[PDB]
Amino acid sequence: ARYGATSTNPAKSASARGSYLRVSFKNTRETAQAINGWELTKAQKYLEQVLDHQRAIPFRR
Amino acid sequence: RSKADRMAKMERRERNRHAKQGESDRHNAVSLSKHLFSGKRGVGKTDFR
Amino acid sequence: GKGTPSFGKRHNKSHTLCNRCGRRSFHVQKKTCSSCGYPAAKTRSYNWGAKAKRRHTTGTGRMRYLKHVSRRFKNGFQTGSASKA
Amino acid sequence: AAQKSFRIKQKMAKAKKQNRPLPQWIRLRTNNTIRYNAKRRNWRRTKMNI
Amino acid sequence: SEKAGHQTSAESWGTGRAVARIPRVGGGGTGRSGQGAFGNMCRGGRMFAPTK
RNA sequence: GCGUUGGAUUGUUCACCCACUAAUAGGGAACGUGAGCUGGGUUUAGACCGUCGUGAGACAGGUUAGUUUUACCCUACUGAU
RNA sequence: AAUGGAUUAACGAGAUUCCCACUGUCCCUAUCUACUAUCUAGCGAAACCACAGCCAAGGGAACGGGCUUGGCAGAAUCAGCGGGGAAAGAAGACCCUGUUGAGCUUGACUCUAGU
RNA sequence: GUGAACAGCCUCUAGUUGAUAGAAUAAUGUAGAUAAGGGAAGUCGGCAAAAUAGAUCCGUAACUUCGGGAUAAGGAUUGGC
RNA sequence: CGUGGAGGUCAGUGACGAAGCCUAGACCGUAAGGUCGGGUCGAACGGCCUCUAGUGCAGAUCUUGGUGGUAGUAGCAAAUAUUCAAAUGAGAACUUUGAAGACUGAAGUGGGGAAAGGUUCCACGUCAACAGCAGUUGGACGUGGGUUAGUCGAUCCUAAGA
RNA sequence: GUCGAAUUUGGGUAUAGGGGCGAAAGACUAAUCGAACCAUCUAGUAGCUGGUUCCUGCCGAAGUUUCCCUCAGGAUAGCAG
RNA sequence: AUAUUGGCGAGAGACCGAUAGCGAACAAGUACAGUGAUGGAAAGAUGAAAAGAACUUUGAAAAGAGAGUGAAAAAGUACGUGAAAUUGUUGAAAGGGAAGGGCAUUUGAUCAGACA
Repeated sequence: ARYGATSTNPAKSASARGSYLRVSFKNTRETAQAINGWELTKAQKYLEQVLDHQRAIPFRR
Repeated sequence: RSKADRMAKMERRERNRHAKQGESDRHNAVSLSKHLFSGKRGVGKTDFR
Repeated sequence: GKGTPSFGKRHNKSHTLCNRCGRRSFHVQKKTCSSCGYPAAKTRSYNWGAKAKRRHTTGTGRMRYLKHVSRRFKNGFQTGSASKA
Repeated sequence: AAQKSFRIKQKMAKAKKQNRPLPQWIRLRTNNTIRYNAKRRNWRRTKMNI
Repeated sequence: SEKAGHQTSAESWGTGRAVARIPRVGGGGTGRSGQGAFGNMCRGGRMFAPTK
């Protein structure tokens, strides 16, 4: 448990986590802001075009 | 055994975070070495290239 | 020249395992151990070495015989056997 | 060194039998504060000095 | 204790750029070496005015 | 406004010729310009000759040999979205 | 003038001057290749850091990124660059002090093994 | 095998095919080159590069401790059948 | 005014929540600081009259530990060089076989040893960490297997010397 | 540069800190040498540098005298509580 | 009668409470460094009791989500409480070559007391 500051109805919501994942931190932030607030089925088509060099993840910070 | 084989993986985690390559890698590093910091190297024969 | 290429030539031991103390300090060319005074009769110790005696005085070993001396005194160095009262 | 003494070979035997991880049944005992073998030795890492 | 804190063989290094003058524990390999000693502010040192 | 050089002898600027040219004007910018270059000369430790000293050594002095090595940072500037 | 002086064949990674041969050292710059730099996937440090970053003038620990009066001033940034940031390698190799040393010398003082 | 040769280049036995890779081909670099005409005018200074190079025949100066100098210098030549 | 311990007292407070901590919520004092509410937390602790000290930190190129900007940047450019299919697997520029291209070119990137190392040799299993990319592979991790002498050495002899 | 010897090198052994060893540079003696490293005396001494931890109230200075191997400091007088 | 930082057995404290006290509350003169003489750390705390998370579902796997044990998973063998530097996400505000500060008020948010 113990999620971040969330404002939603916990009945109609699922969730997932990953701990201790050996990635880069600065890359996983920018690829998570690029997908935030999107429709989920548009999100999964989006990430499959990132691997094919069609649409790119923007780096903001 | 599944009680005992999971505890060998609980008790391994502290060495893996310090990237110890085993239970026999106990390489203790000096806090400060002498030959980097103790010297005044002026005109003349110097302490390295 | 005097550093990392001259450290490649180091493959001849000066000291080996001692029989009295087992310390790897028995110097070969002198036939004498620099830590435990061997083969002289007196074990090497000095009063400038304060930690040097705390590593090698009594009680650090097993004490195969001294650990029973303070018990045999308290009964009075008695002989014979028990009674079965 | 392939021409070793028996005084030298007698100490490699003790170094081989100390070269083992901790037994899995000592994990389970009462008031076990022993977790990992800490005097464990590798040949690549730490020389044992004869 | 009358010898508490002095069970150490430290020595000053000298006047470089990136180091102070507090006498440092000589030796190597242990991770205690290269640390401060004999000071009242040093970790592992004696206190000021050891009580009698 | 525009233009004021090419060479010859010493680390050398100092000091002075040769020829061309329309003319070979004078200065400043930490006696512009070493984290641009140069180490030629300026300042260690080696060594010789000369003077002085009983001596270690110093020189009125001469000759030769010789280690300081970023830039990826913000600004400036030249370019680019 | 064996504190050694004059001479000289041969030899020298020793010091200096010139002549032929030769050539992008130069007049005067041009071009080609490899590997970098550059862009991407994975991996991913260090020096340094009071606070930080646009200039002119004035005063001023004697030559301002900040003070005072002016000129100005539009987000976010990529590749070059070496003017400045008294950027950085050295509580300075330079010069004075201390009733601080060490090494070396002599009919300095006080002694000492030896003879 | 070439060759005076255990030089250098190429292959058989035996052994590896490991060293972060992809895409582009700006500057400035690092390593290696070629340049018309002139030929040290460059520079503290011919630094660096270029030129000479193996072998056979001819030829070879001052100087000298007679041994050297000497590969002195300078020329003619080099395949295949 | 505040901190650690001491004697006294308030028959002080407390598992119906003591101490600690967080708190652009409130109150008192010029100020050192004191008090209250809310949040978390789980076992002790405060007022006052006095007694004692190892008692108040921003600095000492302070000491030990922890973390930043720099920065997803410098970089990972010596030793001529890799490529196609298949197998295995969740996943292959890197593993195995085959096909092909090259090198060390025998003063080897070959085959044996002395010094030194001490199980690295070999098999089965197997990938969290390590191999500055990767990994199903390994000198890594887990469990085992393995070194056979009248003739080779040591043992014996003497050298400089101890 | 030198490359048949004043050559190069393995193992054995000898010399140990005011000592060794040196075809001589004050060289070398375990990344340390114009006197090795280790521990103790030791918390050596500094007339020199740096730091010194809570608040408010009241009063509030001196760079001058004479003496000192005294001139980056003391003793005395003055000023202050 | 007097001496005692050693040995052996006991009793204590206006002493220290894990950077403190011996170097060592822990497999400490241990790990590790050095040819050698010698040098020498770091590291205590789940709960009353392991009752240490059966089973289901997604995933190659670690794990995730459910479920469940307990007074509590805001205690899950990275475990009592869990501060700061530093960082993520959500909400509010500002931003023409720094930022922060003093006096004064507007605008926004937020909040205590009292009327008898």
